[PDB]
Amino acid sequence: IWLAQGGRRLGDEINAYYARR
Amino acid sequence: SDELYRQSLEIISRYLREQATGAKDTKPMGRSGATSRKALETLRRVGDGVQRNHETAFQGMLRKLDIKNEDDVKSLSRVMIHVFSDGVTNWGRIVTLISFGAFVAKHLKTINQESCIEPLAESITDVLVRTKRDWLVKQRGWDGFVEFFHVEDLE
Ligand SMILES: C1C2CC3CC1CC(C2)C3
Repeated sequence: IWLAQGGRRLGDEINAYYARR
Repeated sequence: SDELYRQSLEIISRYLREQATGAKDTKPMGRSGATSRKALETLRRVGDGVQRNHETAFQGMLRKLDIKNEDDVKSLSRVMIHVFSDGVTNWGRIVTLISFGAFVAKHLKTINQESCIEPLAESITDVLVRTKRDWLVKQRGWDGFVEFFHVEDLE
């Protein structure tokens, strides 16, 4: 669960990318 | 009868299955075929890019999780719940969660643990539908998913 924030951040990067498509 | 759950399980299980085996399921999607079909196609498009772009982060995470059997899959669900524990939900986190599930599913197949892929898909679907049902409803479910990732060609 200490890896939790890693996937949250990667997920937000993906979301922020498409957020301008 | 929970259509949102049925639909989510159908989409997620088929992506993990076709990723693991390398072969699409040529049966048509169940009732509500339009949305589910476009959702799966979108998942292939976005999900494949996520695995390719972030194969490093995925490989490292899988190496440390040390996933070997169905017990390790249930423990995996514990980690997945933390995907929203900071109060934030968006389609980017949800597609990344599913993409890692496909990445794990491939791993489960090469170690002759294909029987765990179905439990894996059910866990992911559980996390999404049972703890974020209200958010999914507000987005119009998988229709919102399709529209968000639709790329606009505005010439
Ligand atoms: C675990 C992993 C890292 C982050 C957060 C969580 C879901 C997914 C895979 C993205």
